[PDB]
Amino acid sequence: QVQLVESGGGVVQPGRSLRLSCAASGFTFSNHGLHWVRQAPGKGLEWVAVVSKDGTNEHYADSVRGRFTISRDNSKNTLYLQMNSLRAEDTAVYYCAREGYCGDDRCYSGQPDYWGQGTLVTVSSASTKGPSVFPLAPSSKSTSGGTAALGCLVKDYFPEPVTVSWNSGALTSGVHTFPAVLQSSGLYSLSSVVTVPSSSLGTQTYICNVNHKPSNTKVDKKVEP
Amino acid sequence: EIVLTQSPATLSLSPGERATLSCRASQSVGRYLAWYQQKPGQAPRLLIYDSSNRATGVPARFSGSGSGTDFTLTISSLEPEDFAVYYCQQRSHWPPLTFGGGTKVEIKRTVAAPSVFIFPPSDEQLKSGTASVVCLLNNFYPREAKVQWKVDNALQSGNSQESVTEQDSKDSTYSLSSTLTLSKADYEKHKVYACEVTHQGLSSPVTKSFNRGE
Amino acid sequence: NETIYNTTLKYG
Repeated sequence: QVQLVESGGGVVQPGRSLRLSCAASGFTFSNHGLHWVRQAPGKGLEWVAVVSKDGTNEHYADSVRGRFTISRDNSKNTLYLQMNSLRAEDTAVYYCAREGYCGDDRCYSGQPDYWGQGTLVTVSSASTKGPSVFPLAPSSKSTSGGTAALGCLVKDYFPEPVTVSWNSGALTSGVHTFPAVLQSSGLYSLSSVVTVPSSSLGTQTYICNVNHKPSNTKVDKKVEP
Repeated sequence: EIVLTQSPATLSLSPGERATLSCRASQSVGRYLAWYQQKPGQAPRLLIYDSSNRATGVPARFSGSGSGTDFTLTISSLEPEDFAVYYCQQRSHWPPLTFGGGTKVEIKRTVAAPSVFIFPPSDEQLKSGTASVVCLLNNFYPREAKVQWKVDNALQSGNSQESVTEQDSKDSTYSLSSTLTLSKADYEKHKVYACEVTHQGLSSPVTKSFNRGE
Repeated sequence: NETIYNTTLKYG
């Protein structure tokens, strides 16, 4: 089977550099041009660069020319993207993709046909910071016809991701853990909520388990009416 | 560059119905136009190339058509695994290789009004100098909803952010969180904090509110 | 076996 495995994404500060690799198997590597294509959070696909099957020719999206360099090593079935002078707008999942065979001559097809799993590049000036965890307490204003809502606000952390479970993972029914939002501070914040019977606020315990590995933050917050 | 315009942004349909997706080009690409499918967390998968040729393992219900500046992808009868985002891509005139902005094919269900809940800031957060007020819109359909924050009846702008879940895998609804963020000093200058929700499933907009410090 | 796609860009 055709296999493409990208690596090298990570958190990087503006102006600094990162190198992506994509290892390939299951086809004749030197018969195919190779592409990088990226996808910013919540946005569509944007082509980045291509390199010819023999590695002697390449092309670039205008917005990365002079900053990114694409290359390949046919002896190692590996594709590279050297990313220099990084900017916040470069934040995206980067996919490596082979294109279809076009023939024996110096040709491109321009038809991506197999894609890897993507590697995430996050460009930010922010420093590592653990979240504060605040209760979203159930009350008169979070009760509707026998249903109460409660949750945890996980505020001001960097970088992604955080994990949130409820009652050590035993409670998933009714749980919504929202996508994090990036604040103007450069820090992330998210909410995790659960709806439960209002009759259960005194008979059941609800604890959100928040984990942020980059800061070694592990918080278990009991949420009280 | 050749710019590709996809429409509609969202197609809301039920399993078994036909989906027709449009891709238009800013100038002729001949027949050099491809379509991809992408599910959340996953890489794109090639479906169609050269306007109408099916790629490996693509079932017959997917069909591509068009030439010049006018193209369509048709799914004759939607299966559950077909609800995803679809992108077109041209290879006639490049670099750059260009992609359309994508069309989401989502599951249609009956209209469902949101349950609305409001959460004042915690005492612990207020001690730290910040106030986050959270408004929760739970289990609604369709996705379109308007959240307006009012502070002593003054409509707020620029000081809230919202987040929406992916369509629930078993009831096909969405949930939405809106957070109003103020300094503790600014938060204590006002009394009534209100979240006003407008949604097709409500006969009239719903307000949830509280008196600060109550 | 590999599909043969038309050439859309050349180099030299």
